[PDB]
Amino acid sequence: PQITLWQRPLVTIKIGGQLKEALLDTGADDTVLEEMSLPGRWKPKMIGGIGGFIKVRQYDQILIEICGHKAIGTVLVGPTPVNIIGRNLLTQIGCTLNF
Amino acid sequence: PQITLWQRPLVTIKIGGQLKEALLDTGADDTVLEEMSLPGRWKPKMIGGIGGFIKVRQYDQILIEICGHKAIGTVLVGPTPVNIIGRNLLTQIGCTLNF
Ligand SMILES: O=S(=O)(c1ccccc1)N(Cc1ccc(I)cc1)[C@H]1CNC[C@@H]1N(Cc1ccc(I)cc1)S(=O)(=O)c1ccccc1
Ligand SMILES: [Cl-]
Ligand SMILES: [Cl-]
Ligand SMILES: [Cl-]
Repeated sequence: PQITLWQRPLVTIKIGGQLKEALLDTGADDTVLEEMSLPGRWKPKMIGGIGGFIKVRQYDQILIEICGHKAIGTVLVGPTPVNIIGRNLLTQIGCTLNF
Repeated sequence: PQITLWQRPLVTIKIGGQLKEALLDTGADDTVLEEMSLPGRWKPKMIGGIGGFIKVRQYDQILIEICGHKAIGTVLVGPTPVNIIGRNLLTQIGCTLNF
C-alpha cells in the first residue's frame, strides 16, 4: 500500500497470536510494544526521547505479521504510550519513504 | 527520492539560512528542532513522547527546506534528542510510506 501522512500511519499487527494496532515509525530504531508476554530469553534495555527514558525487555527473533507481511526481528516490551513498529521491522516488509 | 530504512533517515534541512541534519520521523505528529533562534511570536505546546509529555515553543509559518524541497509551516523548538521532521511537514513535501 501507499500510506498517507495526513494521519498517524497506524496498521494492524499480529504477534503472539494477538491482533494489535501499531504505528509505522521511521524515527524509531527499534520496535516497542506495550506490556505483553513473549516467548524466550530477554535482556533489559533503556530507550528514551522527549519526556525521558523507559525500561523495556528486549526479545530477539520474534515472529510478527505487519499489515499482512511476515517478518522476524527484535521486539522491545514496556510502558510505551503507543505501539511502535521501528526500522528493524519496517526494512523487512520493504517499507520506504517516498517524495 | 525513495529512502530505505536500513539506516536512520537523516537528511539535510535549511532553516534561518543554516544547514542542519534532521530525522524524517513518521512517528512524530510535529516537527521539533533543537534550541535555535526563530523570528516572531511563539505559543506553548504540549507534546507527547516516549517518556511523557513536555512543553515546547511553537512558531508558525516558518520557512524550512527539507532535502531541497521548500516548505512553510509550524516548527516546534525544544529539548529534542535530534532535529525531527514530523508529519506536518512530511505531508507538505508529499512524503508517503510504501510497501
Ligand atoms: O522523542 S520522541 O518520543 C518524539 C515524539 C514526538 C515528537 C518529537 C519527538 N521520538 C523521536 C526520537 C527520535 C530519535 C531518538 I535517538 C529518540 C527519539 C519518537 C517519535 N518516533 C520515534 C520515537 N519513538 C517512537 C514513539 C512514537 C510516538 C510516541 I507519542 C512515542 C514514541 S521512541 O519510543 O522514542 C523509540 C526510541 C528508541 C528506539 C525505538 C523507539
Ligand atoms: Cl531485529
Ligand atoms: Cl531494500
Ligand atoms: Cl504545518
